Amino acid sequence: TIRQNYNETSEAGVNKQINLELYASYTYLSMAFYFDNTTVALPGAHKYFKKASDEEREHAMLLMKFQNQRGGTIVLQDIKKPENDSWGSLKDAVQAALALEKHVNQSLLDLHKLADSKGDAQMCDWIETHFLTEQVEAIKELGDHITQLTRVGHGLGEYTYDKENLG
Amino acid sequence: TIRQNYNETSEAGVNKQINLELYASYTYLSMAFYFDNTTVALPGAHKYFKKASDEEREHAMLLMKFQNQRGGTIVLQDIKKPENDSWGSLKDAVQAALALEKHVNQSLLDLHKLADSKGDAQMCDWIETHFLTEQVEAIKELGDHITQLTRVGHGLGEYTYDKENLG
Amino acid sequence: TIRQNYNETSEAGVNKQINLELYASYTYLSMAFYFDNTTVALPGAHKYFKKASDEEREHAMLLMKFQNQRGGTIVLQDIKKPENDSWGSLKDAVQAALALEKHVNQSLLDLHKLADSKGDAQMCDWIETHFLTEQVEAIKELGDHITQLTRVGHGLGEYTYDKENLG
Amino acid sequence: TIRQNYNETSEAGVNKQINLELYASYTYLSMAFYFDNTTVALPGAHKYFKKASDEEREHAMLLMKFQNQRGGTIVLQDIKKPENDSWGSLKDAVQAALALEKHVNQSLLDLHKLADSKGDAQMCDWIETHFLTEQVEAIKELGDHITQLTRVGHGLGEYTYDKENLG
Amino acid sequence: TIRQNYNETSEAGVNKQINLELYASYTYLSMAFYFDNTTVALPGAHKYFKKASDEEREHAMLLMKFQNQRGGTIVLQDIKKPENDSWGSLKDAVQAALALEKHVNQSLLDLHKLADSKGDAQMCDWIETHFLTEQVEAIKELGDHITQLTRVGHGLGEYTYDKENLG
Amino acid sequence: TIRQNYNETSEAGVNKQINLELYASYTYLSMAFYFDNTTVALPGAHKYFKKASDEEREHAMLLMKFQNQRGGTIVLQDIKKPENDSWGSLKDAVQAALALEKHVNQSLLDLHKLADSKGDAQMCDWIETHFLTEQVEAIKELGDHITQLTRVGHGLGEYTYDKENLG
Amino acid sequence: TIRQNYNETSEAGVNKQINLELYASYTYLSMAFYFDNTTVALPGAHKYFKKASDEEREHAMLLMKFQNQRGGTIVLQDIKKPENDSWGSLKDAVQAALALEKHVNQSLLDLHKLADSKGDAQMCDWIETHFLTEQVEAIKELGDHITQLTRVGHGLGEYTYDKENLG
Repeated sequence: TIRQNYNETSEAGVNKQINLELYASYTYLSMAFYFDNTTVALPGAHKYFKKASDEEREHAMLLMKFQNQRGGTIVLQDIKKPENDSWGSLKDAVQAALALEKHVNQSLLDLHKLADSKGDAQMCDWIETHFLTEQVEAIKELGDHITQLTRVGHGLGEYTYDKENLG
Repeated sequence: TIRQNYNETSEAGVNKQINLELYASYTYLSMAFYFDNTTVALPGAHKYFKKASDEEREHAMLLMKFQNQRGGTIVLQDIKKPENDSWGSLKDAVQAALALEKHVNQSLLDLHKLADSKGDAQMCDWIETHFLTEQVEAIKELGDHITQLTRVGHGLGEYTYDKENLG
Repeated sequence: TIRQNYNETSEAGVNKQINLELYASYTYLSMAFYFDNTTVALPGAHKYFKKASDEEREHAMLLMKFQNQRGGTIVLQDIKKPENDSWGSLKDAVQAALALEKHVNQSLLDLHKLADSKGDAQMCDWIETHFLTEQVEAIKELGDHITQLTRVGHGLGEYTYDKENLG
Repeated sequence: TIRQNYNETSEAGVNKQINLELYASYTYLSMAFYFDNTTVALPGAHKYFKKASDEEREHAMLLMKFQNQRGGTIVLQDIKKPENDSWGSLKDAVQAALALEKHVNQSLLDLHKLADSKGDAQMCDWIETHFLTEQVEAIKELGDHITQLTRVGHGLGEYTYDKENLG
Repeated sequence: TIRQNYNETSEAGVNKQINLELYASYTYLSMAFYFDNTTVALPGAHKYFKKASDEEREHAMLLMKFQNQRGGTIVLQDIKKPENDSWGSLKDAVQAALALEKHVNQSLLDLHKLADSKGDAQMCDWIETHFLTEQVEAIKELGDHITQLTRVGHGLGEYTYDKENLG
Repeated sequence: TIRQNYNETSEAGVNKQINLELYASYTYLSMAFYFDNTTVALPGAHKYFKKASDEEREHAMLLMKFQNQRGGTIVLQDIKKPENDSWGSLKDAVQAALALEKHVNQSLLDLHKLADSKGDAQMCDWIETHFLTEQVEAIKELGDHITQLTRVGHGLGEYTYDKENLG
Repeated sequence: TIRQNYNETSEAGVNKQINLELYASYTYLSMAFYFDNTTVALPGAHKYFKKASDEEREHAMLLMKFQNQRGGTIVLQDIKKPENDSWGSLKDAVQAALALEKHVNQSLLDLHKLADSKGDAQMCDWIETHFLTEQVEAIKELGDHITQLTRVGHGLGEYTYDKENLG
C-alpha cells in the first residue's frame, strides 16, 4: 500500500544488485586477508581492501533499505565465492578491483536505464545520488592507483606505495 | 528576460502544486488540533501533525520561490477546507495522511514527467532533489506508523505509540 | 463536560475569526512572494511579509487552541485567495496591509462585544490579552510605515526603507 | 483611608471564595494521601494531587492578600472536611476534581459578575488575571486526563498513566 | 487612517490624565528635594520620592504613547505647581501622597468607566494592565508606611524608618 | 581503461564548455578591473565581479576534473578576450552578465541534452548537481540586481547599491 | 588628472605583461590537470602547478591594479592556449616551467629597462618590489627541483618527489 510507481522488473533488478554488492564485498575481504598472509605481508593493502569490503557491504544495505522503502520485497541469493583464491602482486589485485568495479558500474547503469523505461524518476535519482558518481570516483581512484603502482615498480616501490598510500 | 527553457505548461503545473501543498498543510492542521480536543486528547499526534502542517507549508514556499526563480508567475487559488472535520482514531488519521501523501506524490511524479517532456533538466532535478525522495521517505514512515498502530492495538497501545513514538 | 459559560454564538465567532486569521496569513504570503519576483525584487518586504504570514498563522492556532480549551468544536472553511494577484509599490502593499488589519481588528471587537453580551468574562480577557493590543500596536506600526514610505519617495527611497527597516 | 471603590458585597464574596479555595486545597490533600495508601499505591497521583493542594492553598493566600490590598478585612470560617474519605479509581478522583474546579470556576465568575455590577474595574481585572484563565486551563487539563484515563483503561493503563503522566 | 473605535471624549480624557500624571511627578520632585534640605535632611525619603517622581513621569509618557497609538492628538497644558512648598514630617508627606494617589486612582477609574461607555475594550484593558492594579499596590504601600510611621513614632524612629525602609 | 559509457562527442562538449567558463571568468576579470578605474571607481562592483571571475574559474576546473574522472583528454583553445573593454554603468555590466550567464546556461543545457542522447546517466546528474541549479540561482540574482539598480537610478542610487549590496 | 610621470610606452608594456602573466597562468593550469590525468596520476605535481597557476593569475591582477593606480587603461588580449597539450615526465614539465619563468623574467627586466629610460622611478621600484626578486627565487626553486628530479630518477624517484616535495 506504500508501493507506487515501482515496477516489478525494477524490483528484481534491485534484488540482483544487492547480491552483486555482497559479492564485491566478499571479494575485497578475500583480497584483504590475502594481503594478511605472511607470504604476502602487505599491511596497507590489507587495511585498504578491508574497508573496501565494508563499504560494498554498506552499498548492499542501501539497496536493501531502498527495496523496503519502495514497497518491494528482499530476496537474497547465494553470495558466490570469489573468482580467485589469491590475487597476485599488489598491482594485480588493484587491477582485479577495477574490473570488478567496472562490471558493478555497468550493472548500475543497466539498472538505471531500466527504471528509466518504467518511468521511475525517484529510483533513477536515488541511484545517481548514491551510486553513479561514487562508482565513477571509485574507478578513477583505482585507475590512478594502477598508474602509480606501475610507476614505482616491483620490490621497494610496492612496499612504499602500500605503506605511504594505501591506508 | 530571466525566463529560459521554462514552458507555459510547466509553470501552470507548479501553480497547482503550490495549491496542493497548501491543501496538505491545511488538512494536517485540522488533524493536529483534532488531537488537542478534549474528547480525543492525544498530545503526541497533535505535536506530530502540527510539525507535518508546518512542513507542507515550507514545501509550498519552496515551489513559490521556484516559480519566481525560473521567471514564472505565482497564481494563487482558494485553499479548500479539508475533507473531514474529525479524523477518528490515531491510526485512521495516519491512514488519511498516507492517502494524501500518495496523492501528493502522484501529482509530483506527473509534474516531473511533464517538465521532462518539455525537456527541462533543471526542473526535473529540482523536483527530484527537494521532493521525490522526501515523499518516498515520508510514505515509508507513514506505512510503518500504520503497521505499528495495528500491532499496538486500541486502548493502552494507542496512547503508548502516541506518547513514546509521535513527538 | 468541560464546557462552562461558553455560548454557541461565541463558538461560531471564534471559528470565523480562525478563517479570517488564516485568510490574512495567505494574503501576506502572497505579498511576501510578490516581493520575491524579479520584476519587484524587494528582499526586505519579502522577509517582513513572510514573517507577518507566520504570525497571523500563529494567531489562527491560538484561536484553535482556545476553541478547544473552552469545549468548543473547530469547523474549518475554505481559505479564500487574496483580493489581488499583485500588490503595486511597497507603499501600496503596506497600505493594503493596514486595511487588512483594521478589518481584522474590527471583527475582533465585534467578537469581543458578544462574548461580553453573553457574560463570558474569560473570553473577553483572553481576546484582550492576546489580540486587541497586539492589533493596536500593529496598526500603529503600519501607519508609521506608510508615513515613512511617503516620506522617502519612490525609487531610491523605496529601496532604502525596504533594506534598512523591513527585515 | 486606603479603601476606595471597594464594595462591602465584593468584600464578603472574597471571604467566601477564600474558604472555597481552602476547601479545594483540603479536598486535594485527602486525595493525595489516599493514593499514598498501600491498598492504592499510586505514587504519581500522590505527587500530582499534593501539588494541586499546594496550588489551591496558594490561591487562598492570593485572595487574602487581595482583601488586604483593597482595604477589606479577612474573616475566616471552618474548612469543611472533604466529601469522601476514599476516592475510588484514579479516573474516579480526576473526574471528581474536574467537578470541584467546575464549581470553583462558577463561584469565581459569579464573584466577577458581582464586582462588575458594583463598578469595580480593578477587581474584575484581578480575578481575570489570577484566576479565570487558569481555571479554564485547569478544566482543560483535567478533561484531557480523563480522556487518556479512559483510553489506557484499568490495570496496566492506570499504572502507566500514574507513573508516566501524573508526577 | 489608524484611528479606530476611539472616542473624542476618551481622547480628551487621556489628555487630562497626562496632565495629572505630570502634576503627580512634579509634587514628588518637590517632596524629594524638601527632604534634601538641611532643616529636614531625610535622605532615604529623598531617594524614595525622587523615584516616585521618575515613575509618575513614566506614567505620563505611557499615556502619551497610548494617545499616539490609538490615533489621538497629544494636547499639553501647564503643569501646576504642587500644593505645598514644604511637607512637614515624613508621615505628613506620605499622607499627602496617599491623598494624591487616591485622587489619581479616582481619575483613572473615571477614565475606565468612560472608555467603557464608549465600548473601547482595548482602552479598558490598557488602563487595567498598566495603571489600575499599580494604583492599588501603591495605596496599600502608602497606607503600610503610614501605619509604620505612627508605630516608630517621632525622632529616632523617623530617622530609622527613613534610612532602613525608604531607600 | 577507466573510460566507460563516456561518448566522444560529450568529451568534445566538455572541452568547449571548459573554454566557455574560462571566457566568462575572463569577462568578469575585465569587468572587475574596469570598476577599479578612477574614472569608474565602484569598489563594490570591483569585489563582486572579481569574485564571480574566481567562481567561473572554478567552474572551468570542475569541468576539467570531470573530463579526467571520466577517462577523457583535456584539449584547450585560446581564451577569447572579452567583448568590450569598458562596461558602461553598473546596470549595464549587470545586464551584460545576465546575457553571459543565459548563454552559459544554454550550452550547459545543450551539453545535458547531448549526454542524455548518448545515455550518459552519470554525466547528466553531474551537470545537474554542479551547474544547472547554480545557473538558475545566478540568473535570478542577476535579474534582481538589475531591477534594484533600475529602482535606485543613477547617481547616489548607483553608489549606494554598489556599496551596500554588491560586495 | 591622476596621471603623472607615466609614459604611454610604459603603459602598453604593462598591458603586454598582463597578457604574459595570464599566459603563464593558463599554461600552468594545463600542467596541473595533465598530472590529474589517470595515465599520469601525480597528485603532488597537480597540487603544485595548480597553485602556480593561481600565483600567475594573481600577478596578472597586480599589473591591472597598477595600471589603474598610475592612470592608465587596461586593454585585454586573447589568452593564447599553452604550447603543449601534455607535458611528459614530471622533470619535463618542471624544466618547461623554468623556461616560461625565464622568458617572463626577461620580459619583466625589459619592462624595467623601459620605465627607467622614461624616468619612472616609482614604476621601476614597483617591478622590483613585486616581481624581480620573486622571479629570481622562482628560478632558484625550479632549478633545485630539476636537480633533485634528476637525482631520484624515473619511477620510484618520481613518485617520491611528487608526494614528498611538490605539494
